Amino acid sequence: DRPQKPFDKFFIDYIGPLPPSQGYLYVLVVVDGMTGFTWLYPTKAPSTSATVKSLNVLTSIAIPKVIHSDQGAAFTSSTFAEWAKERGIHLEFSTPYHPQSSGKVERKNSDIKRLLTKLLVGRPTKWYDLLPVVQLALNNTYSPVLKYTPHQLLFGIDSNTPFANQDTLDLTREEELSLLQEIR
Amino acid sequence: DRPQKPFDKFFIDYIGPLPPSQGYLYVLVVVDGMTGFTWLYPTKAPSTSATVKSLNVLTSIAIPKVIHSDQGAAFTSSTFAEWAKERGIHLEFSTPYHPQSSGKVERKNSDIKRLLTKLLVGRPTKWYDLLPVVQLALNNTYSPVLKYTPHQLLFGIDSNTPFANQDTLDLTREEELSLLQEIR
Amino acid sequence: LDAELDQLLQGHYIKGYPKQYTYFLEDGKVKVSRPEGVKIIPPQSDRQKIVLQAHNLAHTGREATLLKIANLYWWPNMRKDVVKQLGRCQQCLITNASNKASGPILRPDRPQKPFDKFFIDYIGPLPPSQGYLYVLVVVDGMTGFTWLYPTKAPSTSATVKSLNVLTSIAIPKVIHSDQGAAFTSSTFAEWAKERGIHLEFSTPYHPQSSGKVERKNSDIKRLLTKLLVGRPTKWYDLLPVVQLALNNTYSPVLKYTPHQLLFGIDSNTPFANQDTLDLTREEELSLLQEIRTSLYHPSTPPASSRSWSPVVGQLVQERVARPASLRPRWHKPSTVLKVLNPRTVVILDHLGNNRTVSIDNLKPTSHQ
Amino acid sequence: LDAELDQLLQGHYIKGYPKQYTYFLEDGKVKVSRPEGVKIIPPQSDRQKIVLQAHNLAHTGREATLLKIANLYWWPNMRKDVVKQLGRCQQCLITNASNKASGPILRPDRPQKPFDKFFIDYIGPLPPSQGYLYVLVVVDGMTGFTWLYPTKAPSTSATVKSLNVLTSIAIPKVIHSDQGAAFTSSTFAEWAKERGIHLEFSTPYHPQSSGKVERKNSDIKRLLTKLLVGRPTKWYDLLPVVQLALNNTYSPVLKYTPHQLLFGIDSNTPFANQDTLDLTREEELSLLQEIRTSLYHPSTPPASSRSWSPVVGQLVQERVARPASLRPRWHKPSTVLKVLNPRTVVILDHLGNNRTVSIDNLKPTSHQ
DNA sequence: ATTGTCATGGAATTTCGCA
DNA sequence: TGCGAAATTCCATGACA
DNA sequence: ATTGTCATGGAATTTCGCA
DNA sequence: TGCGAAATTCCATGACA
Ligand SMILES: CN(C)S(=O)(=O)c1cc(O)c(O)c2c1CN(Cc1ccc(F)c(Cl)c1)C2=O
Ligand SMILES: CN(C)S(=O)(=O)c1cc(O)c(O)c2c1CN(Cc1ccc(F)c(Cl)c1)C2=O
Ligand SMILES: [Mg+2]
Ligand SMILES: [Mg+2]
Ligand SMILES: [Mg+2]
Ligand SMILES: [Mg+2]
Ligand SMILES: [Mg+2]
Ligand SMILES: [Mg+2]
Ligand SMILES: [Zn+2]
Ligand SMILES: [Zn+2]
Repeated sequence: DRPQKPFDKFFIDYIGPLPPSQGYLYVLVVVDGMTGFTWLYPTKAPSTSATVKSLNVLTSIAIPKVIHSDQGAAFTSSTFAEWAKERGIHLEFSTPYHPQSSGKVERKNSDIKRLLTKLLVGRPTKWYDLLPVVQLALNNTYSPVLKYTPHQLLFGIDSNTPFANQDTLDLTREEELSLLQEIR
Repeated sequence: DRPQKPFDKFFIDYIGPLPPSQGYLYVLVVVDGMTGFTWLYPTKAPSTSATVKSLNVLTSIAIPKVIHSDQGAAFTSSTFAEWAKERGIHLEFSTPYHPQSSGKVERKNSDIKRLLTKLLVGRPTKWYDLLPVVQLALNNTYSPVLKYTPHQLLFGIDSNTPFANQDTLDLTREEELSLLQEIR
Repeated sequence: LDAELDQLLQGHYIKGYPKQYTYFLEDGKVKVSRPEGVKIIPPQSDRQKIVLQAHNLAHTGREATLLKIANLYWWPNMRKDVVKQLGRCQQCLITNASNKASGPILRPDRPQKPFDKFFIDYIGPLPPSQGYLYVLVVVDGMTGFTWLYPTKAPSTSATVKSLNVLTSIAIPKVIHSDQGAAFTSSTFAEWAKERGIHLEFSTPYHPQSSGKVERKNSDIKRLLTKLLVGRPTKWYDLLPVVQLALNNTYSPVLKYTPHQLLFGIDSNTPFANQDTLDLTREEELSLLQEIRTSLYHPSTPPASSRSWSPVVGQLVQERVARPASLRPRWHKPSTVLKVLNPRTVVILDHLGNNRTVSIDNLKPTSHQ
Repeated sequence: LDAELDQLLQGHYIKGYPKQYTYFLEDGKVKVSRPEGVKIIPPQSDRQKIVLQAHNLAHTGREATLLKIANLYWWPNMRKDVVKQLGRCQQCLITNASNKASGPILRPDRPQKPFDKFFIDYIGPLPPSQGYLYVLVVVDGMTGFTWLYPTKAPSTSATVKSLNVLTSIAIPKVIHSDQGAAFTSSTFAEWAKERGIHLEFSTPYHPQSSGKVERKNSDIKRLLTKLLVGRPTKWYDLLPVVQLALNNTYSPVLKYTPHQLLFGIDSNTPFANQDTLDLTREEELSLLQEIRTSLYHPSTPPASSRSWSPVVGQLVQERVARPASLRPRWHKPSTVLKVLNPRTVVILDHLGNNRTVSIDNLKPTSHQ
């Protein structure tokens, strides 16, 4: 059986609703299974249409053999199925209520949620502008299990943005204060 | 003493007033002494200004060493003298009342007057348009004395308009009738 | 299809399939273990579709198309199938560039006499000068002698007016021009027929054909520019000056000026040559006739290493004259009816017309 | 002047005047009987004026000027005096064309890694498509991998927006661009400094310097044109298609596609290569590192037989960028301060500024 | 049914002046 | 009957919208 | 302070299949 | 151990406003 490779499988999911930012409410999260490389796309809704529009950008750079997702409405529509079929992409669903991916992907998704939460407090409305820096951060984060970052596994070179300060990701006393205040 | 050449001497004179034709009243006549080649220029007046304007066209094709003329006002002005001086052209005047040129030139001028007179009767107003054909006729007329036309002596080749019918130049019974009628 | 591939699996030799390789079945497909790896051998009836899919990804040429196919497939003589499809892709045929140069230029003979052939053309629009915007340039072919006329437009009417003035001196056998609107009108055709002048037109969009006058246009503009340095561009009054200056300028290769070639003696201009001062006019004219016949004439240069020359029956494509943005630069293929000379051809064009066309505006259709 | 010519008439030898010829007086002028005829020898103090009058008739070069003078005059080493005046005629220096070709092009090394160097440029204006008129084209130097962005204008603001999207993936060390307004603004300079990106600019008016991306612009337009044949030019929706198609097209000389050079493995696109199916990712990445270092690199071609290469201190003239009608094509002479490489120089320009300039936009000033 | 051209200035080559 | 320098010829380069 | 590039399809050259 | 044909490599040509 053949070793795992980039583009074998993309894991997709929505995060949100988030506070409005340049009119956007959600983030479509795409994580390559083998490398852990993350791509993020702002959408106004978790619809099939927003997903197709966002994945059309990604799939004009690289096409996965398989897309894995939960049974969200956007992903189980006959339109989304037609879209995947047109591109020779197999669709793969976790069973309802039992979301499952891989350790690496789960950990990566956890990182994404935590990094997002941390950077939105103080500026819950400015995340649109921060999405690039977030992805670079995620994609230049060292993998304990594999000896390499997603960038290194995807491109086979070091990056020009090493993120040397592997960070807290934890909310400080101040940030918990204003995060418990923002939900008042 | 050196043989005579084209551009050695141009003989110039005015003919007119003639009946108006496209606003023009006179013809400045230029005849090269050696070849007998004729150039004609329509003017609105026998002034220095019209002469300079007409000779500026000719002298942008070829410049004579000497211009010969009678003592017409246009030719004896200090302006016309300045013009000639600027172009290194010597001016030459016949003594008043005694016009003299050369046999060839005199004969050529006679031909010009006669050809003009003949072609204007019937159409005294259409001569402007005929000036080209007149010059070609004159310049492709065989010279009894020299064995060649002005065209041949000027360019050293036969022309594409030989004028085979060396013509009457005399006014017919009809033309004398309407020429004596036009001055009524 | 299946017949061929069936005989193959049971180990019988089919021409084109080398016997030394092991052809097997797997996952429902005929396969072969080749040096570069295992490839699928599709049935013959499938191959055109495959070639077409691979080609259509980015409308690639021979190698780039083959390289895609070879990733998954092997069959005999794949490039022959690729080329067959290349030769039928309309979109490729009319959009791709040529990679063959035109054959070496002709150097037509200098017209034998002054007034044998005029070359005429317009320069402009130029900065307005006394309300004038253009120059009619008339160049005598044999001599290089040139006449300049300022005009308001590059019209038939202004051409006729200027030439009525010029032909006061002499009538030329032939007037050569490009296909500018001024020169191709029926009014200009009549004007010339009235005078016994033959009109000769350049192939379309090929100014080199009017090269005699185009080259003079360069000298005219170059001298005008020099005379106008640091002054406003009041060029109208310099035309007469430029005309005289150029008509009396030596060509270093000829050792004569155009004036000299026309008249055989300098007029009263600065630095007039005086070598024939002691000849009679007839002796002078006789030397002139000799000088005229022995001028340097250049010869056709070497072909470039990858030129093409047109052949009767060949498929060739004419360049699109003014192609719109994102539109092909070439017309659909057409056939060479007649080879007028190695640089000029009649083709049966993209509609149904005969067109006489420069080889510089043609490419040979690729892939036969 | 008179001294020299006096000694001559009384038969004493002056250097430069061959002794075997008979120098006499006539009509108040010193003369000489030379093979081609009798010529006037003007006094030294008259010669500059003569050369200048002859030159100024039509602003002729060496031979055509000499030929005029030689009609009337002889003196020693006339061409040296002609050339001296040629070298001082401002009007000639700035209007005449060069007759020396630039030295052979450099082939700079392929950037060692993806993201070392981006080349960016605008294509357009194109026919309006969804209100868009331009494409930002971003080409990775090492790989050839290309990103396309539709924009409404070739603005800094649209560049920044597109690059914020692109640099989500990775930040390049260097971005190379031409001097388009979009790229030379202080807003774009800040945008790049904020990110640790070095901006590298082409010499002015020299698109060959952005050749990596210019060449991709060709492929982009060529594919768009093909896909739009017989349809209206709705190009907006084809950008993604063209991007993917080109990024997965083989370069025949390399035997790789840009996608392969960036990722070392094909994604799920048609005819995906499968040779490394049994390698681990690390083995694959290791082969990729090898593949990257051994790509074909072309070399500097032969100089043409009459090229020039710039030397510190040389007088050279910069081409006028957008010369008005009837205006010189060249600036006044300037001096080469520094030879950056054989094709690139710093000059002390026509005002008083340092300018870094391509040799293709320079001619060496004639006549020293 | 038509077709490149030729000024330019360094370099290559020839001729000139003298012996 | 040869030399050094000048004169002439060669000819690639580039521009004629 | 910077620098040409590379798809294309015939032709030239090398390799392959077989003996 | 050499042949004929196919496959691969060479590379001039031309277009990137
Ligand atoms: C630009 N066009 C409209 S055109 O059809 O090509 C056209 C039409 C005309 O009437 C012209 O006089 C000229 C042109 C182009 N051109 C400049 C040019 C370019 C390359 C060369 F080799 C030569 Cl020789 C001359 C002309 O002088
Ligand atoms: C026409 N100008 C305004 S420009 O200053 O010269 C300019 C400015 C830009 O920003 C460009 O992208 C381009 C250009 C010219 N051009 C076409 C071209 C021509 C010849 C070549 F060798 C190459 Cl490589 C490309 C460009 O693509
Ligand atoms: Mg979900
Ligand atoms: Mg009088
Ligand atoms: Mg024209
Ligand atoms: Mg023209
Ligand atoms: Mg640009
Ligand atoms: Mg460009
Ligand atoms: Zn195609
Ligand atoms: Zn000058």
